[PDB]
Amino acid sequence: IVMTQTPLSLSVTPGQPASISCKSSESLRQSNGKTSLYWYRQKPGQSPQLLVFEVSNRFSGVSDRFVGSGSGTDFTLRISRVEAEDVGFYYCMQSKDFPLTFGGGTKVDLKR
Amino acid sequence: NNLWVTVYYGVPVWRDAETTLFCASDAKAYDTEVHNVWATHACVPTDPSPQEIHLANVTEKFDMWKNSMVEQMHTDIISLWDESLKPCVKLTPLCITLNCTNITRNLTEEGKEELKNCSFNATTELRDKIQKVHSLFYRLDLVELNNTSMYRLINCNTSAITQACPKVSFEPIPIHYCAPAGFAILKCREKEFNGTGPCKKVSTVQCTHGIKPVVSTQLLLNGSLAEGKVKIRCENISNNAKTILVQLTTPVRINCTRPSNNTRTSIRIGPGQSFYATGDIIGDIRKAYCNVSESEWKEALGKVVEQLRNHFNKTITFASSSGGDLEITTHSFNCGGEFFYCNTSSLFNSTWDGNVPNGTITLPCRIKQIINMWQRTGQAMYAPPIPGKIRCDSNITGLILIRDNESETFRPGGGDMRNNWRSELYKYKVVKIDPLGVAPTGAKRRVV
Amino acid sequence: VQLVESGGGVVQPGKSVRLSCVVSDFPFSKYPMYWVRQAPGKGLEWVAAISGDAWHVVYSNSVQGRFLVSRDNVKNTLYLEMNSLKIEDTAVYRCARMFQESGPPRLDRWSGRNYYYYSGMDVWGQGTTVTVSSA
Amino acid sequence: AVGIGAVLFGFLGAAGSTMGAASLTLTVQARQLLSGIVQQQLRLTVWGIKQLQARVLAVERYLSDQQLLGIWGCSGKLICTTNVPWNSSWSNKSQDEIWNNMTWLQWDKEISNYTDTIYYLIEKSQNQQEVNEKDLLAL
Amino acid sequence: AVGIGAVLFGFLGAAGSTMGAASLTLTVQARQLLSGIVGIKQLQARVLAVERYLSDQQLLGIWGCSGKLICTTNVPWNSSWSNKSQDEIWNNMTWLQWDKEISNYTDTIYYLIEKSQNQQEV
Amino acid sequence: LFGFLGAAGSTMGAASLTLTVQARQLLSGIVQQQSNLLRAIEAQQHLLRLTVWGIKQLQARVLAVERYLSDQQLLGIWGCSGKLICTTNVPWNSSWSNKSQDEIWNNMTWLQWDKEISNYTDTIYYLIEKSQNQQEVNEKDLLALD
Ligand SMILES: *[C@@H]1O[C@H](CO[C@@H]2O[C@@H](C)[C@@H](O)[C@@H](O)[C@@H]2O)[C@@H](O[C@@H]2O[C@H](CO)[C@@H](O[C@@H]3O[C@H](CO[C@H]4O[C@H](CO[C@@H]5O[C@H](CO)[C@@H](O[C@@H]6O[C@H](CO)[C@H](O)[C@H](O)[C@H]6O)[C@H](O)[C@H]5NC(C)=O)[C@@H](O)[C@H](O)[C@@H]4O[C@@H]4O[C@H](CO)[C@@H](O[C@@H]5O[C@H](CO)[C@H](O)[C@H](O)[C@H]5O)[C@H](O)[C@H]4NC(C)=O)[C@@H](O)[C@H](O[C@H]4O[C@H](CO)[C@@H](O)[C@H](O)[C@@H]4O)[C@@H]3O)[C@H](O)[C@H]2NC(C)=O)[C@H](O)[C@H]1NC(C)=O
Ligand SMILES: *[C@@H]1O[C@H](CO[C@@H]2O[C@@H](C)[C@@H](O)[C@@H](O)[C@@H]2O)[C@@H](O[C@@H]2O[C@H](CO)[C@@H](O[C@@H]3O[C@H](CO[C@H]4O[C@H](CO)[C@@H](O)[C@H](O)[C@@H]4O[C@@H]4O[C@H](CO)[C@@H](O)[C@H](O)[C@H]4NC(C)=O)[C@@H](O)[C@H](O[C@H]4O[C@H](CO)[C@@H](O[C@@H]5O[C@H](CO)[C@@H](O)[C@H](O)[C@H]5NC(C)=O)[C@H](O)[C@@H]4O[C@@H]4O[C@H](CO)[C@@H](O)[C@H](O)[C@H]4NC(C)=O)[C@@H]3O)[C@H](O)[C@H]2NC(C)=O)[C@H](O)[C@H]1NC(C)=O
Ligand SMILES: *[C@@H]1O[C@H](CO)[C@@H](O[C@@H]2O[C@H](CO)[C@@H](O[C@@H]3O[C@H](CO[C@H]4O[C@H](CO)[C@@H](O)[C@H](O[C@H]5O[C@H](CO)[C@@H](O)[C@H](O)[C@@H]5O)[C@@H]4O)[C@@H](O)[C@H](O[C@H]4O[C@H](CO)[C@@H](O)[C@H](O)[C@@H]4O[C@H]4O[C@H](CO)[C@@H](O)[C@H](O)[C@@H]4O)[C@@H]3O)[C@H](O)[C@H]2NC(C)=O)[C@H](O)[C@H]1NC(C)=O
Ligand SMILES: *[C@@H]1O[C@H](CO)[C@@H](O[C@@H]2O[C@H](CO)[C@@H](O)[C@H](O)[C@H]2NC(C)=O)[C@H](O)[C@H]1NC(C)=O
Ligand SMILES: *[C@@H]1O[C@H](CO)[C@@H](O[C@@H]2O[C@H](CO)[C@@H](O)[C@H](O)[C@H]2NC(C)=O)[C@H](O)[C@H]1NC(C)=O
Ligand SMILES: *[C@@H]1O[C@H](CO)[C@@H](O[C@@H]2O[C@H](CO)[C@@H](O)[C@H](O)[C@H]2NC(C)=O)[C@H](O)[C@H]1NC(C)=O
Ligand SMILES: *[C@@H]1O[C@H](CO)[C@@H](O[C@@H]2O[C@H](CO)[C@@H](O)[C@H](O)[C@H]2NC(C)=O)[C@H](O)[C@H]1NC(C)=O
Ligand SMILES: *[C@@H]1O[C@H](CO)[C@@H](O[C@@H]2O[C@H](CO)[C@@H](O)[C@H](O)[C@H]2NC(C)=O)[C@H](O)[C@H]1NC(C)=O
Ligand SMILES: *[C@@H]1O[C@H](CO)[C@@H](O[C@@H]2O[C@H](CO)[C@@H](O)[C@H](O)[C@H]2NC(C)=O)[C@H](O)[C@H]1NC(C)=O
Ligand SMILES: *[C@@H]1O[C@H](CO)[C@@H](O[C@@H]2O[C@H](CO)[C@@H](O)[C@H](O)[C@H]2NC(C)=O)[C@H](O)[C@H]1NC(C)=O
Ligand SMILES: *[C@@H]1O[C@H](CO)[C@@H](O[C@@H]2O[C@H](CO)[C@@H](O)[C@H](O)[C@H]2NC(C)=O)[C@H](O)[C@H]1NC(C)=O
Ligand SMILES: *[C@@H]1O[C@H](CO)[C@@H](O[C@@H]2O[C@H](CO)[C@@H](O)[C@H](O)[C@H]2NC(C)=O)[C@H](O)[C@H]1NC(C)=O
Ligand SMILES: *[C@@H]1O[C@H](CO)[C@@H](O)[C@H](O)[C@H]1NC(C)=O
Ligand SMILES: *[C@@H]1O[C@H](CO)[C@@H](O)[C@H](O)[C@H]1NC(C)=O
Ligand SMILES: *[C@@H]1O[C@H](CO)[C@@H](O)[C@H](O)[C@H]1NC(C)=O
Ligand SMILES: *[C@@H]1O[C@H](CO)[C@@H](O)[C@H](O)[C@H]1NC(C)=O
Ligand SMILES: *[C@@H]1O[C@H](CO)[C@@H](O)[C@H](O)[C@H]1NC(C)=O
Repeated sequence: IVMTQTPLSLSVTPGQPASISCKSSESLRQSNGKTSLYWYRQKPGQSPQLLVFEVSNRFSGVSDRFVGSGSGTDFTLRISRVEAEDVGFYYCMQSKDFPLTFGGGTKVDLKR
Repeated sequence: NNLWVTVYYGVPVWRDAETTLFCASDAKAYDTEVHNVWATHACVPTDPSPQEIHLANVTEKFDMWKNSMVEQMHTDIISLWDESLKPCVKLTPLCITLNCTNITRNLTEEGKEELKNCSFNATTELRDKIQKVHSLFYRLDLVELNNTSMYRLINCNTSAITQACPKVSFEPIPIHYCAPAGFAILKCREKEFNGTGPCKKVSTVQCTHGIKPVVSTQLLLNGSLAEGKVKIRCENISNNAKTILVQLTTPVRINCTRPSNNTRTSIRIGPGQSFYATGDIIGDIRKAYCNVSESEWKEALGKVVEQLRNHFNKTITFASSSGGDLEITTHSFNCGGEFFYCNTSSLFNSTWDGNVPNGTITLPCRIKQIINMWQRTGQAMYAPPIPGKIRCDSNITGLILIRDNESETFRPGGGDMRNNWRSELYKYKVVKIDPLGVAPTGAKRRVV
Repeated sequence: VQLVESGGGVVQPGKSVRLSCVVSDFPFSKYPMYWVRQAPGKGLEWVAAISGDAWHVVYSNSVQGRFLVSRDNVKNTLYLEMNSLKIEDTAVYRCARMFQESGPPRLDRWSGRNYYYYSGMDVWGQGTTVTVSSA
Repeated sequence: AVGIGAVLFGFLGAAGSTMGAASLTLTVQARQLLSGIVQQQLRLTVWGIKQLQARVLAVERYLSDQQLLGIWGCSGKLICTTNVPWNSSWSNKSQDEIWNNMTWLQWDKEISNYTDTIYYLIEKSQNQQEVNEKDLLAL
Repeated sequence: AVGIGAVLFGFLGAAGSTMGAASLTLTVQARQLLSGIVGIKQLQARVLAVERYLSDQQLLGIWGCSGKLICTTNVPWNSSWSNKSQDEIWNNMTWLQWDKEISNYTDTIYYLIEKSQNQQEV
Repeated sequence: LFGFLGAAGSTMGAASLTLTVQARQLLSGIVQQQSNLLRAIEAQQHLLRLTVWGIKQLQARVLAVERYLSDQQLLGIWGCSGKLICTTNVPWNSSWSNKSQDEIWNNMTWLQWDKEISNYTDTIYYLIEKSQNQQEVNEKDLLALD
């Protein structure tokens, strides 16, 4: 299973919401009926961090600005009111079948 | 010395009976978003995906021409077809006269002789008033009577037209087939399996793979491929076969389209019942066409000839079929609700003997709206128009050859749709487990 | 929770290392563990995965036949062996934990097989590195 | 993301093994005779009746063989012994020739003309035994 | 062309013979209670055929009589039910005539066979 | 505790002393007990149309038959045919539950045992059917030995 993302980098304004989408080749609906999409966050020089561990539901300890959506192969991640703790690397991971591939990866930046 | 009858329960034997199968669902992330023809939401789910146990040291005779899974699947695809059209709107107020003249108008300069607006007196929702209503109609879907002549539809002489409900999708979502308890499906994994005869590699499965109910003539679309080289399957080697099933190894990617930005209007003919016509085409009217890549069609058609030599020593002439009706003469398929009819006379032109890659083959495709499905008469169906442009991109995964000097000729096939389902259901059959066995051992029932 | 790593350093091509990943206050016989790999200036990869049963292990395609994953449910440790080290393995190796515990193997009655279940991530490790060099 | 663990015996896995080691797996086929994939975790569809017909058929065939076990002396059992002596006109094969050498589905195609004659004799010696077990309890 | 070989016990057959000779052909008539010689009312015919069979098998399971043709219970035969001798029952009487003799007393006897199984206390 | 499901709530030492209450409602009082299903058939004969409540009585009969036979088959493959408490030769593996007898039989209900052992019963049932099949093979050729 391959993964591609749009875009490769964002250039946004603090207080303005944005969004990052992932695209899968094969549909990721398991036989449980629940999908296998994972939204991560790596600060530079830091360990990664889960944000959304399905299509929808949010990790215990993440603020409600991060909402997830989608079904089938089309998926998005809509940040609400981008702030100073929302810059770095955003990843997509599937866990439908081995090997557990990661996405390409975005680089969210502001305009200094 | 003394042997005695002892009966066993749980014995691995099977007869070769036949029964009622049922379907299963294949990973549909819709889960009742839209509805389609095939009612795939009514199938059962499964928490493990269906599996496959390799059975050691068993051989088994298969026969793809007497398999009854094909005749059972053919009655089900027709049954699911007629279930959907029954609540849709009856369309008897179009059996009237159709007075019209071709269309009005860098230049458009195409489609002038295959399409025309036709105005007619429809019914309103009051059964006391008439409304003067125009609609674009294809030239195939009109008949002369005896500039602005008078026309009427094709099957208004013979049928009763019902249009298709536009929420219902024609997309062939895959369907599995599963066996009830006490039954089993045995598949043949052997690569050199020629349709009939025995099989030294059999395995048993819960359900089949995903079979897409794709309806097509003269060519097989979105099917399965071959493991080794091209397999060629006829009924019986007795010079009365007349149908050849070719299964390719690598596909030949048909891409096929109609360029037009046509519209769709809604016209009320009664209490809530609405007729969906073709309003106007925005922009340049063009023909419909399929492209075939001339490079690997020449490669794939040559490998078919190489394996026809192993059955037949005569020379090979691929000549296009000549018939009366337009269905078994062209290549009919479906793009999301539009029924194409493509002239494949150039794909089956050449002759071959016992002994180019720049261009792309372009096929002229007609298109029509009133459809006599499943070789039946009296139950025509009006496919409504689709707004905008449509585009298909499918795979030729096989083809059907009908057989008609010392130089044999293979016309392109078509017609019967059971030959579509022998392409997929050939490699497995249904058996019936019988658990009671009996054998002589030396143990007798110790009485009282 | 706390996930601690060690065992990383600098070797030659054609050597053997032994990474380690000690956990803090788990049941740890319920949670199957992972190993991801991040080259410098690249994205993440996936390397290996052992179960909490310690019975079924899987590897990536590029690293097949070279690595060896084990665990000790008494000592609460991960034991990643490596063998015949190439040059392109200069990266950072993080152990990881699924966000929920997989249960036991689920026996399928029709085919007589046991099935394990795998899913995503909670806690990557600290992040230790192995850099292969000549001198 | 799944993975194959340890394997055990599976359905029909002893078909064509032999006759003496395929009788050590009798429960594996006897478990898959009543409940199939039909039972999972809006009315009168074509696929709805065809699923309901598969559930009525699966009870009728199960009760057929389960009736026939109880008419014999063999209810709730997997291997039982009778008092009917084997007749060599049914089959003349040796004891080490059908065990350890033959498989089922080869023995099935051999005595399938004689099973209706064999089944009658098992039922007849069960009437004769149960009358005698009655008439032994009059003392 | 079809001939006819040897003749064995047919379906009813011993319906007119005595109750000592009709109790050796019990297996012949038990085979025909379920099988038969057989689209929504196509199913309701089958489900009644199954549930007429399972109703008589559960009733034999309430008693001690599961999985056997002749069974024995420890209810005493009350001599007011029928007072006939043993030789004029088992040698001079059919089952169709005995069925009319104790047709009044059927629900009384079934109520006692069921009670003496709850009084096992084992 | 007498009454249908009345022992739900008591510990499983005392809830297993009255198992007759459950194995009579689930063997007798299911198909044999009711004769009023064929009193609603003639009322369905009076009306000439198949109603909605006639379809639901098919699906409540075929669920009632299958629920009865898929618990008698499973007691038939094992040696426990016509009885309520039976013993087997399968040794209890402590990786199924390491819990002592006094905690199980005297401080835990049956409904708290369902929510502990349910992942393991498909493995446990394989070992009861296998040991029953090994037993009847052994007592056949022992029988044929003398
Ligand atoms: C009770 O119970 C319990 C439990 O149970 C369970 O659970 C349940 C629930 C159910 O399910 C059941 O069924 C189960 O079982 C029990 O227990 C058990 O038991 C058993 C027996 O009986 C057991 O088994 C065992 O197994 C084992 C394993 O095997 C595997 O592996 C191997 C290897 O090994 C490894 O090695 C390594 C090296 O190389 C190591 O490492 C090391 O380590 C150390 C520490 O220790 C350190 O660290 C160092 O450093 C290092 O180096 C490790 O450790 C090891 N491991 C182990 C575990 O051991 C191999 O060889 C084999 O082969 C196997 O393998 C596998 O295989 C498979 C197949 O192929 C695979 O799969 C696959 O994969 C792929 C990928 O890769 C894909 O995915 C596919 O799909 C799939 O299929 C896998 O993967 C693999 N894995 C691996 C890891 O590799 C073995 O060994 C053993 O054996 C034994 O036996 C035999 C015969 O008899 C002999 O011969 C030998 O010798 C021995 O003895 C066994 O079999 C188990 O384990 C257990 N478990 C536990 C938990 O314990 C009990 O038993 C009961 N009880 C009673 C009484 O019974
Ligand atoms: C039998 O098999 C079952 C599975 O079988 C399969 O599935 C079934 C359906 C069937 O299909 C079978 O055929 C299959 O084979 C086993 O079921 C497992 O049960 C466990 C719990 O019993 C469960 O683990 C938990 O998962 C959650 C997340 O997953 C839940 O939520 C999502 C989203 O809603 C949902 O999609 C999931 O399905 C799941 O929902 C739960 O599902 C189960 C069963 O379906 C239901 O019963 C639940 O009601 C339902 N819950 C909800 C809310 O819907 C994890 O997040 C969670 O882990 C965190 O919490 C635990 C709390 O104990 C923490 O553990 C403690 O950690 C301490 C560390 O200091 C330590 O000191 C303590 O000792 C330790 N406690 C114990 C008891 O050891 C744990 O560490 C996590 O805490 C988080 O840690 C992070 C790291 O720092 C922090 O960042 C977080 O903030 C922190 N969060 C919190 C809240 O603290 C827990 O693991 C499994 O999901 C479930 N399996 C599967 C596959 O789903 C069952 O166990 C088997 N055995 C038996 C006997 O039944
Ligand atoms: C052999 O196999 C091949 C491959 O499997 C088959 O080829 C496929 O055929 C199907 C037809 O069944 C094609 O699906 C249709 O594609 C239409 C084109 O979509 C693109 O354009 C539109 C508009 O520009 C975009 O919205 C689309 O974007 C969406 O899809 C992409 C991926 O494709 C996603 O990434 C996006 O996120 C979007 O989700 C595409 O760019 C498409 O319009 C059409 O969907 C409409 O039609 C169906 C029924 O007709 C409706 O159920 C559906 O909801 C849509 O309906 C809306 O639009 C129409 C018209 O606008 C209105 O009439 C409705 O009222 C409603 O508003 C459908 O998805 C598929 O594209 C094609 N595969 C490829 C790769 O091209 C072959 O057919 C098969 N061979 C045979 C013989 O069957
Ligand atoms: C097809 O015929 C219809 C007639 O109903 C044309 O529609 C209108 O016709 C009137 C009179 O002929 C014109 O004055 C209008 O300009 C037409 N167009 C409208 C109302 O949009 C229609 O133009 C014809 N041609 C097509 C559909 O190509
Ligand atoms: C729709 O109905 C009207 C009458 O209600 C038809 O109009 C007549 O047409 C004929 C021939 O076209 C003329 O000779 C009459 O003079 C017309 N009468 C009126 C009152 O206009 C009209 O032709 C019908 N349309 C169609 C397509 O048949
Ligand atoms: C149409 O043909 C293409 C090949 O040209 C198919 O794509 C391959 O599909 C198989 C699975 O059947 C994969 O294993 C290959 O990796 C695919 N290759 C490429 C290049 O995509 C495609 O799946 C076919 N379409 C359909 C609907 O079967
Ligand atoms: C097997 O061969 C026989 C020839 O004896 C085929 O019978 C003829 O088949 C052709 C076309 O298949 C028909 O046009 C003829 O009418 C058939 N002859 C008769 C007398 O009916 C037969 O079709 C072949 N088997 C299969 C399955 O096609
Ligand atoms: C079918 O083949 C035709 C012939 O090449 C394609 O038409 C060409 O499309 C390109 C755009 O990529 C234009 O630049 C060319 O001018 C077109 N050819 C001509 C002669 O005008 C067409 O795109 C193909 N269609 C599909 C669906 O592949
Ligand atoms: C039919 O359409 C497909 C659409 O993908 C064409 O495939 C593309 O062709 C162009 C031109 O060579 C390439 O640049 C693309 O990379 C191709 N895409 C894929 C996915 O292969 C195909 O060539 C067309 N065939 C014909 C005969 O026109
Ligand atoms: C498919 O197209 C070809 C090429 O146009 C047609 O074949 C010839 O068409 C011309 C056009 O008038 C005729 O004069 C020739 O007699 C045709 N040749 C043959 C051998 O038939 C062919 O008719 C078209 N097929 C269909 C079904 O329309
Ligand atoms: C029908 O009734 C006759 C009455 O004569 C039965 O024949 C006698 O049955 C008794 C029963 O033991 C025998 O002792 C006699 O020897 C029989 N008489 C003759 C002449 O054979 C006859 O058996 C009854 N029918 C059936 C089918 O049993
Ligand atoms: C045996 O049957 C006789 C039938 O005459 C029973 O006696 C009568 O039973 C009814 C119903 O219980 C009572 O109303 C009568 O009063 C009884 N008669 C007398 C004289 O008391 C008798 O109970 C049955 N049982 C036994 C053991 O004799
Ligand atoms: C209906 O009329 C057309 C017009 O000629 C004719 O070709 C067709 O055969 C007719 N259909 C019949 C009579 O069934
Ligand atoms: C298959 O046959 C071989 C020898 O012919 C035998 O050794 C093997 O056990 C057989 N396989 C099975 C599953 O019985
Ligand atoms: C049957 O087996 C016996 C061996 O005792 C042999 O004598 C006889 O010829 C065999 N009959 C046939 C028909 O093979
Ligand atoms: C219910 O709980 C009370 C309090 O522990 C106890 O005395 C009583 O015996 C319990 N009854 C049952 C039926 O378990
Ligand atoms: C399970 O019970 C045993 C004693 O029976 C004990 O030694 C062990 O620690 C228990 N398991 C756990 C995880 O506590």
